[PDB]
Amino acid sequence: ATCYCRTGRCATRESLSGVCEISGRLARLCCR
Amino acid sequence: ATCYCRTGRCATRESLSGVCEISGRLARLCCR
Amino acid sequence: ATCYCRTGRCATRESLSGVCEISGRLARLCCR
Ligand SMILES: [Ca+2]
Ligand SMILES: [Cl-]
Ligand SMILES: [Cl-]
Ligand SMILES: [Cl-]
Ligand SMILES: [Cl-]
Ligand SMILES: [Cl-]
Ligand SMILES: [Cl-]
Repeated sequence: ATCYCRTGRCATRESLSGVCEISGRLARLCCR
Repeated sequence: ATCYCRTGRCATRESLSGVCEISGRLARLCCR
Repeated sequence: ATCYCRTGRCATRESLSGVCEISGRLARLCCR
């Protein structure tokens, strides 16, 4: 899948799909 | 629900209910 | 169980068994 670790809500074609971290802080994993 | 992100054990009327972070370190989510 | 919070893959006799943190960054929990 194509995924991004996001500061913001998942993009329209994406779904919240797990957990990642940005600088050690929990963040949305967004996948399409 | 009423929840707090705790350094300590959940208070008496609270239950461990998920995961949060305090300054980027995993911590207890306590809810009542 | 005997567990370690690892930067690397779990050792041969170990299995990935949960999540821990090293300096506030998610890491493998490896247990045997
Ligand atoms: Ca963290
Ligand atoms: Cl983002
Ligand atoms: Cl988690
Ligand atoms: Cl507790
Ligand atoms: Cl290690
Ligand atoms: Cl492994
Ligand atoms: Cl791996």
